[PDB]
Amino acid sequence: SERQAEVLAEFERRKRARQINVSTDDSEVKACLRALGEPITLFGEGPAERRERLRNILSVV
Amino acid sequence: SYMLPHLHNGWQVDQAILSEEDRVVVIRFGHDWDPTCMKMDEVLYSIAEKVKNFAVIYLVDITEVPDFNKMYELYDPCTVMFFFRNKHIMIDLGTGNNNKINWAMEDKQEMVDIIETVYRGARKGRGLVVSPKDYSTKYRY
Amino acid sequence: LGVYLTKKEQKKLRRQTRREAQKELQEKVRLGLMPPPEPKVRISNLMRVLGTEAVQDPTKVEAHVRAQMAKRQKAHEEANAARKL
Amino acid sequence: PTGEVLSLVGKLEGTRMGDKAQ
Amino acid sequence: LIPNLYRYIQPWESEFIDSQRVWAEYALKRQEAIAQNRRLTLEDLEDS
Amino acid sequence: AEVTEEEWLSIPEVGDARNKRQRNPRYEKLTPVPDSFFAKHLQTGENHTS
Amino acid sequence: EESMKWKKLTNAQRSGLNQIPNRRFTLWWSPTINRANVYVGFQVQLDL
RNA sequence: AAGGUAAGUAUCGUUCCA
RNA sequence: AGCUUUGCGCAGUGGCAGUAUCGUAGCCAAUGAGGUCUAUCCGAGGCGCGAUUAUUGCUAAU
Repeated sequence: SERQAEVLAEFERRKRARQINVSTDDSEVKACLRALGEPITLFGEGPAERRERLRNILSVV
Repeated sequence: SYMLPHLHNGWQVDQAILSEEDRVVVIRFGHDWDPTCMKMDEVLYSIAEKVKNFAVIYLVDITEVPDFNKMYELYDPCTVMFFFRNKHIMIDLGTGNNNKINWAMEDKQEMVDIIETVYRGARKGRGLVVSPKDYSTKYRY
Repeated sequence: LGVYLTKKEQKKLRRQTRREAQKELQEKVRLGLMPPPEPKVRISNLMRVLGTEAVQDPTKVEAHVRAQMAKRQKAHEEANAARKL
Repeated sequence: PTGEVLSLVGKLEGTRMGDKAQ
Repeated sequence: LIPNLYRYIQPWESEFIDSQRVWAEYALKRQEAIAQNRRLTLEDLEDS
Repeated sequence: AEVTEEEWLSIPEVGDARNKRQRNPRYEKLTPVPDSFFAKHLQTGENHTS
Repeated sequence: EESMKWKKLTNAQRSGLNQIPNRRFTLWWSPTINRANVYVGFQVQLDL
């Protein structure tokens, strides 16, 4: 009967992250990633999903 | 003919019947050098891509696989057998034989017609489906 | 200084904003933070939507649909009032 | 007796086109 | 015996001679109507 | 026999010329004839009296 | 079937749908077509 | 001689065969 | 102080069309897209591909 649900946290982090500025420049993308420490890309991770991953990562910090 | 995948021994064709659940297995038993078998092994070429969603076509040379000649009556030059979820789907043609299409046809629409009819009747769970066209004649006149 | 993006991307950005809002609303409703949207009904839809239930107590049903209309109009009017300079 | 259609060649000895159609 | 279509279509010869005769009748039945000052009707032309 | 080993690797993959709206048409709806024909057919079959 | 006539149908269904008028015709003349004088040969009864 | 097999689910009997 | 013009937003009311809407880290494009009338003129998007119940969701029965 307990809540045991953090899915509302998932929706709120999604809606905050959707309103988070991300540079449209891959260079900036990778500069910010190196600033935080994330890799330039994953195996078969193109530019659009690179920017999306950057957005998902700065959703926390 | 040569473009479609080929099966070499008895185990492979049984696996190909068993390795599928959501389509129909259309096996062309015969000899790919036969004038009859080569007449319809190009019809099966021209529609292999079209029926990819609900049909897979394998070719079998009965000389290479002499394991189903006696049980399925492989003595006409060309034979077509439809299988669904490891179950031979009988089909009622205009001809007396209702287990195979033992003649090579010419029109690429009618074979897709028959394959789709077989799939439709096999999703329901039938064992004998009824073809749209009647093959008690050749409509020649 | 800034630049003035053209009408094509004006329409594109407006469509992005509206689709974004619609999808966020639908996801929230699927979560259930708000009730599923009750069908907006008018006088012309009165017997199309609620007619079977409107035969028994017609005046109650028309009062309810007019209350919904008044609530929509009040939301609009006080939205303008809040946006008033 | 059979349903096959018999050619009326040689069956026109006593008939005309306009007869029985006035 | 099933009736054949052969006996239910008038020959062209009869049709042409009857067309001549019937149009003569219609011409005689219309020029008179000019003098008598009335439009024709189904009653007169039913026989034709 | 005198075709270079690389030239067989340089064979171009031919493609279709027609566009999407002619290779893969959206299903063509088959609607009935407008009912004005049913009325006109019988209207043409009525005669005057004079 | 007249409703099905306009619906989005694969040609397989349409081929087997245009012959619906051929079944009511066979039924309407079944006492004559399904006869012993015609179609000479053995007979089989329906299972049920 | 044909073009005329509805496809199935059951217990029971038999027989070859492993 | 009002009046009033135009663009862009937010909503509201109403009408109309579902053989059409939408995407373009595909390409080209006012350094000209595209041209049937009228061409010493015209002059903005076009193409290719993908999604599709010819935009997309819920609720509702069976």
